[PDB]
Amino acid sequence: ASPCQITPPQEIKAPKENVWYGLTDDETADVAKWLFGRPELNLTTTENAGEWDNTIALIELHRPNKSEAIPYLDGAPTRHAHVRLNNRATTDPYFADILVGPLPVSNATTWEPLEFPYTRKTQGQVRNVEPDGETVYSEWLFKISASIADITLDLWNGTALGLENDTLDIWGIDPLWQDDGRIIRWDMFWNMADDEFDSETLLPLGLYLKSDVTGRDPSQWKLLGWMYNDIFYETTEEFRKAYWSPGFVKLKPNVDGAWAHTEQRGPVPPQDRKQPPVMIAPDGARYSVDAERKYVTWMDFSFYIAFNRDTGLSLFDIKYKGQRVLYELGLQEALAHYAANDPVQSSVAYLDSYYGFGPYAFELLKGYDCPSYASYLNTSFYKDEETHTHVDSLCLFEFDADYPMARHSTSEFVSVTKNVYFTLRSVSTIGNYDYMFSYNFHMDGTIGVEVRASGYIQSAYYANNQDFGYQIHDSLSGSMHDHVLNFKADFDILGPNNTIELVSVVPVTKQFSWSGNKTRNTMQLGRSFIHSEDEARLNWGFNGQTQLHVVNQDKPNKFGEPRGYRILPSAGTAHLTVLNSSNLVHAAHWAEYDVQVTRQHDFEPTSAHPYNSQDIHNPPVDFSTFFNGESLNQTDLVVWLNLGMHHVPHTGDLPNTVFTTAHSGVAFTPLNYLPGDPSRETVNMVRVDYSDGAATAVRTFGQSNETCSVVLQPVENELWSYQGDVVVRKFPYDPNDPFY
Amino acid sequence: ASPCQITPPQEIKAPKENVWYGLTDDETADVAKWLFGRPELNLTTTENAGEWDNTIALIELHRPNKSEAIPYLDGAPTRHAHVRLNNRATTDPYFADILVGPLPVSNATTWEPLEFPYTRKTQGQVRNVEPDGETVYSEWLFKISASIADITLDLWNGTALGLENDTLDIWGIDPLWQDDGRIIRWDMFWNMADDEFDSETLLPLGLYLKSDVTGRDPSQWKLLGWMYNDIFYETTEEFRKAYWSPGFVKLKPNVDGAWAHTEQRGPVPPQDRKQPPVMIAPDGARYSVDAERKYVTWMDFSFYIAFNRDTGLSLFDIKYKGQRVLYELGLQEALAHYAANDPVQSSVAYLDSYYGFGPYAFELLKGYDCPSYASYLNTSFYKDEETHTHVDSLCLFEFDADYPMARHSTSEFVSVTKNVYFTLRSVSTIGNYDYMFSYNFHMDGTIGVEVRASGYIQSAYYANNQDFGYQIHDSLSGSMHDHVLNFKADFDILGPNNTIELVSVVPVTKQFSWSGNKTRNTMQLGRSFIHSEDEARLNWGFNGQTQLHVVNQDKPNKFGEPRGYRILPSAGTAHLTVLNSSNLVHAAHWAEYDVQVTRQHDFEPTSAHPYNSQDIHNPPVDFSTFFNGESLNQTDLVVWLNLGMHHVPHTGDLPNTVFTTAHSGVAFTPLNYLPGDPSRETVNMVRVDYSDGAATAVRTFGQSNETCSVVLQPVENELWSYQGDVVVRKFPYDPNDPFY
Ligand SMILES: *[C@@H]1O[C@H](CO)[C@@H](O[C@@H]2O[C@H](CO)[C@@H](O[C@@H]3O[C@H](CO)[C@@H](O)[C@H](O[C@H]4O[C@H](CO)[C@@H](O)[C@H](O)[C@@H]4O)[C@@H]3O)[C@H](O)[C@H]2NC(C)=O)[C@H](O)[C@H]1NC(C)=O
Ligand SMILES: *[C@@H]1O[C@H](CO)[C@@H](O[C@@H]2O[C@H](CO)[C@@H](O[C@@H]3O[C@H](CO)[C@@H](O)[C@H](O[C@H]4O[C@H](CO)[C@@H](O)[C@H](O)[C@@H]4O)[C@@H]3O)[C@H](O)[C@H]2NC(C)=O)[C@H](O)[C@H]1NC(C)=O
Ligand SMILES: *[C@@H]1O[C@H](CO)[C@@H](O[C@@H]2O[C@H](CO)[C@@H](O)[C@H](O)[C@H]2NC(C)=O)[C@H](O)[C@H]1NC(C)=O
Ligand SMILES: *[C@@H]1O[C@H](CO)[C@@H](O[C@@H]2O[C@H](CO)[C@@H](O)[C@H](O)[C@H]2NC(C)=O)[C@H](O)[C@H]1NC(C)=O
Ligand SMILES: *[C@@H]1O[C@H](CO)[C@@H](O)[C@H](O)[C@H]1NC(C)=O
Ligand SMILES: *[C@@H]1O[C@H](CO)[C@@H](O)[C@H](O)[C@H]1NC(C)=O
Ligand SMILES: *[C@@H]1O[C@H](CO)[C@@H](O)[C@H](O)[C@H]1NC(C)=O
Ligand SMILES: *[C@@H]1O[C@H](CO)[C@@H](O)[C@H](O)[C@H]1NC(C)=O
Ligand SMILES: *[C@@H]1O[C@H](CO)[C@@H](O)[C@H](O)[C@H]1NC(C)=O
Ligand SMILES: *[C@@H]1O[C@H](CO)[C@@H](O)[C@H](O)[C@H]1NC(C)=O
Ligand SMILES: [Ca+2]
Ligand SMILES: [Ca+2]
Ligand SMILES: [Ca+2]
Ligand SMILES: [Ca+2]
Ligand SMILES: [Cu+2]
Ligand SMILES: [Cu+2]
Repeated sequence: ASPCQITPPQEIKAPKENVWYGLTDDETADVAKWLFGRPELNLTTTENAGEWDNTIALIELHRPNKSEAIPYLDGAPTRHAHVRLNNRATTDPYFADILVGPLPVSNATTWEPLEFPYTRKTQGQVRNVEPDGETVYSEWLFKISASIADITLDLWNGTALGLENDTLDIWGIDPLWQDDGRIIRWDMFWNMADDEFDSETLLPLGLYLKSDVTGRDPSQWKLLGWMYNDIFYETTEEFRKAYWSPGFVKLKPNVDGAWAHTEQRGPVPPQDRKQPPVMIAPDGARYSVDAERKYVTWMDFSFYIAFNRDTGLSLFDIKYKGQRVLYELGLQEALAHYAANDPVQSSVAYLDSYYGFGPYAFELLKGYDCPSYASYLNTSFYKDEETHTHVDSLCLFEFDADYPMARHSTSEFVSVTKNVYFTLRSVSTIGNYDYMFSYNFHMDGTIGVEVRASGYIQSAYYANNQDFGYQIHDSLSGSMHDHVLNFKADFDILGPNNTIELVSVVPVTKQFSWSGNKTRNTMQLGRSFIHSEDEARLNWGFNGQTQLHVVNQDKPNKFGEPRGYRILPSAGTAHLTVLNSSNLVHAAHWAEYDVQVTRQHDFEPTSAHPYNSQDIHNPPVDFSTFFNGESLNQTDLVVWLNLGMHHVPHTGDLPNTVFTTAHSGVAFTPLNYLPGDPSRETVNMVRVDYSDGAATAVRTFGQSNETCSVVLQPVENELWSYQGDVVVRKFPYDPNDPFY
Repeated sequence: ASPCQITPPQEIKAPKENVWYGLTDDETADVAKWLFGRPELNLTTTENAGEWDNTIALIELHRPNKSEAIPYLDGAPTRHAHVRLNNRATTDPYFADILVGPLPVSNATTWEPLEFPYTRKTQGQVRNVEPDGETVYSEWLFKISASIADITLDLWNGTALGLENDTLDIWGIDPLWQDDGRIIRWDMFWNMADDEFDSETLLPLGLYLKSDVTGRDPSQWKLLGWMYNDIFYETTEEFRKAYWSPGFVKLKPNVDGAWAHTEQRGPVPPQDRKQPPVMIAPDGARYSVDAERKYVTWMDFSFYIAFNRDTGLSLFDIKYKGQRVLYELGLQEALAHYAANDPVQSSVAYLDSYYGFGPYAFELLKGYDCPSYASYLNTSFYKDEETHTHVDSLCLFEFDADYPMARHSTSEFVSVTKNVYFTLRSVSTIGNYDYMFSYNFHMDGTIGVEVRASGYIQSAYYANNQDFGYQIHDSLSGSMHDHVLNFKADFDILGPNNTIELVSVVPVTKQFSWSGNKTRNTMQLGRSFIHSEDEARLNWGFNGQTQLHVVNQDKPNKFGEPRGYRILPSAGTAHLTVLNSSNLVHAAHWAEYDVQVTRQHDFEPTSAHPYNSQDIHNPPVDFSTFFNGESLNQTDLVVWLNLGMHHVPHTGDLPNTVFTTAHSGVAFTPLNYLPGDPSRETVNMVRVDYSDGAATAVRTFGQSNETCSVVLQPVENELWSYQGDVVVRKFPYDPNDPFY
């Protein structure tokens, strides 16, 4: 009864360097040092910086153009850094995208504006619409709040003044209102959560404050009004007189309590203290990894891992049976578009790459976020002249699905194939949201992209919000919002020259050669190719009647059928409900359809830019401008896919939303691509022949007949070795003294 | 290092008798004996019977009316048998639904026609449209085939004559054509599969034969024509002259080979011979079962299992936290509606309860169809005066999902809850189809109903079928078909008096009290109740914008919000594409919408009847007739749900369709039903607090801290104990001599 051998993944070396992953620590250090030695940039370190300096917002690898990468992979691009500067030594503060290279840093190294990969052509510059993060509080919000401190005490026994005794918090909208040169704020009071709980987004208080914060001089900012209980007041005097008048309606606060906390609560059900089932890996990891080149192979699949600050995880050069199917697959942006009868919730339209997925891709809880036997990679990100490493933030694992891949029974025999699949997973927790992203690979050739949501909802005050959600607590509205997450799928099916084919199942009344002048009500296939970008923005059909295929017309199979891959919403999807959003303007045009196809260009690498929110009337990347009538008939196309959900939170979203139901996914599956089903090549299948009450034969096809043992420790033990974020200072470069 | 204790499920006793499950062996024996002792019925045993006798098609428990069951459960119905007779001692053969009772069988026992639970009111009688199964071959098809034996030899080196040397097979349509009193057949030649392979449905040959088979006298049947390569011939002479003419196009057969077989084939991928991950249950089964009353409890859930010949598995009295949410949940019928440029495939519209799900609910392969630690129940069915028991054909198991239930991270702590859920599963294999049905229960209160499909597709000959599928092999078309499977969901939310509410997310341009004469492009909730059956047949909205809730308006929560359950297509769904199908006529009106709500009646227990196919112009149950303008405002309603798929098989459906992508599901989740998320009551969650590079606290909430060991045997060992179908003769009743 020998122990099972839980062997780690195989150590292999990727055939090519990983030209996408990111900067090495040294490179990032060299570039930082170089940038500070450029007096024209006149940069200050974060530690020394305040609100009126020039600082380094980001230093990362500039990803090479596909036209550079493909000849390196198929037949080594010079590395360059992408740098972002926050220039606040000015009354017109701005963000600046630049290129620093060539690397390694040398006398030959230069910098220049970067405007190639953006649709806005402004030398990589966009305004910084929130340059006074501190001053907006100390010289404005807190002063205004002190104007009504007596009122906030009477309403909720609280104050927000900027002191230790503060029991209230003030914040509002994203993006800020950007009508006609002006920059306008709508803010709300919130109750604070108890110490060591993250429940503030469940504690709105319902008093709103409109501010014109145009310019960086607080003596020129104006108080445009207040709102409470659906009544508007132009001035503070008018609100104060109304408040203390007899008959004034005072509404209750939301106060923190067990209801808003994630701890165990309520009756423990029968037998739940016993161990639930646990997935184990008797032979360990049945895949191969290059840890240095962040490269993975599993069965017939291989791919490279990439990771940035904006969108976190990304996959490159995804191949199947030695042949590329996707040059690039990755998150592009996440939208959280709200609506409400109040101005704060009405105005929220989060574009998460502003905050970044990479910085909040924290370490996973082993055994919970992924199975215990999963292999775990690191990810890092640059901020504040520091490299932050999130230890064990990616996970990789095989998983035996609760249902088999295939089967067939008869009166004489039964056969079944197991469904063993591979998953690459990341989880980013941006403030209150927990997005869990998963990339699946299956033995039938199916690639899956999924997202699930959990964490805290961004709540809304109950008062008069009947048309925009449910009341789910004493003074709480669940509110409403659309999640829309855009993914870039650069399919290069049997080469770059591809076409989108729509294969539709549609009703027809039809006559036939055997019908005899009679007709029959039946159905038919309707086939058409998307010819141009003019007709390339579409939605999933009524009754799922239209299938969408990415094919290569120049590589048909032996039956004249173009080889390709079907894209289907396996777990359901949804695009933005709001038409011509007032919040977004031009900032998220990708959110308007489920499936969008454009011709590939190296000057259109991403569907978004992190600071689209800074200038919604003229964003760096305006996705709309990608559509200029280019041909999509056997050219290099990119399929842009939205995963998404319509979320009207109910009482079951308290304390947190659950991953079971907050779910959205698409799947890429072979379509007339192979001679047959490739899952049949697995040994992990069986055929039992049977008669007269017993099995006569059991064919197991060369799979393991191993008998072995495992000792199961409680996974919670490993939780004690949770460390979190490992910081290394990069200027001055001090890699031997990490800290937290 | 003590071994893990894999304890079986707890033995409990259900609070009430299981009034739905089925007849006991003795009852079934007593009823058979009784029926044969009724000379008015003049019945012959199957062993003695041919085509011109009266036989017993079915003996089963007549399920009691809900009006009888509810007072027994909430405050014991007399048992009656439902019997079906195949009366073929007549030139107008017919099926007869009757009631035999009361039970136990005594002098008081009687029989009578049963027409209460059918919409057709014809004393439970419907014609038998296929009474001459044997004669249709020996006196017709084989004689006609011998007429062209020389041609079938030249075309495919084969013959169908009714001999041992037969290499071809002949069969065709379901239902048979039923225009204007006549009964018409369209049949096709098929190639036979090799010995011990089930691949015939992949081997069409493309020669078609139209026959008028009206009446039971073969000398009055007529040969209406032939079809081949899209050319029609009215007579055999005309076809024979055309065939042997110079220039006649002869098209190739589909012949069996590895391509059509399910055995392992192709390159075994890297590391696949190693053991894949395996789910184990360290503490065994964390649920409770009454084996005698077929009753299950898991955590906060409980339900009764029922099982019949027509639709197989069914659930009754599904309760949550001691309160009923569904009186009944179960498969009602499965449609397989095809289309093609040929008459056989054009005419196929299978209604599977004719064949029955219960007879083909074969024993599962342990470790493959379900996890190895699953508990396995039996199911049985009556046929041919015999009780057939399918050993270990139901399975029950917990499963730790590959993703957690909920999580939330901060810079100071992380918390996660596991997603451990319960599954009840059955698999029916009707001829070539393998339907795997699964009922899921989750710790958030979510109930899931799923189907996946695998097995062999019913193929189509390639010739001239371009508009109705792909060519996927040398002479093979994948064809096309809609799967539509109807489920009855009798929600009784906090009592029988319920209402359907549609909560929709829709765009609006809106003015506000804080807007200042400006409007904003936003979105809003749109709420409406379904008032009547006139407006109760609907489809899932555009962009998933409309949520469907089953609520009780008379039991609102403390915030005025009606308590209920959301129904959502979690895994995607689809209804029948074909409008006013010529194949179906009135036989499957439930297939026409995704979601259909009717008022509950005991005289409408099922949406279908097995022999709807026998009289498509006047079926026993015509679902359309359920809709007669009855109020659905706070009355007892039934939600009828379709799971389904549009399936245009491609090359990856060879040899079999795969469960990964052939998938469809709905989910019932609490909606403003509880004060909060009930998943938080589980101990199987964790919270890690962390700082300065280490975890300061790990709260595990009273879950298992067990360290134990398991020996893992290869599951294939248990496969040798596969026995299959255990038959016991019920007339003469001989329970001590079972056989196969
Ligand atoms: C190289 O970088 C340095 C900074 O790293 C930069 O010096 C900074 O210049 C900014 C102005 O661009 C200074 O900010 C001002 O400081 C003064 C005095 O302390 C304040 O009074 C100013 O605020 C008032 O006036 C503003 C309008 O002019 C209003 O908008 C504002 O609300 C106030 O009323 C303003 O904050 C900053 O202090 C210096 N820092 C240092 C260390 O000198 C320098 O100019 C750059 N070099 C070049 C060549 O550009
Ligand atoms: C009680 O049940 C028994 C059967 O269990 C029943 O006797 C059966 O009657 C049927 C007729 O209803 C008989 O079937 C016929 O048999 C004759 C002679 O063998 C055949 O020639 C007949 O077939 C020809 O004629 C038919 C039209 O009349 C044509 O449709 C057909 O194509 C043929 O040309 C026909 O098959 C059957 O043989 C008997 N069986 C026995 C054992 O007697 C009996 O009538 C029932 N009792 C009562 C009171 O109803
Ligand atoms: C769209 O792309 C396809 C490329 O396959 C073009 O069709 C091919 O055209 C060549 C001649 O240039 C033929 O020899 C091939 O047989 C064609 N293949 C198929 C499958 O049709 C097509 O012409 C292009 N459309 C336009 C408008 O240029
Ligand atoms: C539809 O059903 C609801 C049952 O709740 C009816 O509304 C209730 O009517 C009673 C009076 O009969 C009131 O006292 C309740 O307050 C009502 N409740 C709600 C939530 O409105 C309603 O009248 C019925 N509709 C019709 C047309 O009869
Ligand atoms: C905080 O202290 C200030 C100054 O004394 C006071 O005005 C305010 O009421 C205090 N806040 C609270 C919540 O008591
Ligand atoms: C992740 O980073 C930590 C801290 O730098 C390091 O100790 C560890 O080796 C890294 N993980 C791997 C797999 O190399
Ligand atoms: C969107 O709305 C704005 C103002 O509401 C209007 O000026 C503009 O024309 C609209 N855009 C479109 C594309 O309809
Ligand atoms: C079967 O035997 C018959 C009678 O001899 C003959 O006509 C026919 O050709 C045989 N079938 C085949 C497939 O050879
Ligand atoms: C299933 O039926 C078989 C054959 O009658 C019997 O031996 C076995 O005990 C049954 N299973 C259970 C769990 O009782
Ligand atoms: C369905 O079609 C038949 C014949 O094609 C026709 O007689 C009938 O009116 C149609 N029914 C409906 C509801 O349109
Ligand atoms: Ca373009
Ligand atoms: Ca491409
Ligand atoms: Ca009715
Ligand atoms: Ca009901
Ligand atoms: Cu949400
Ligand atoms: Cu199918």
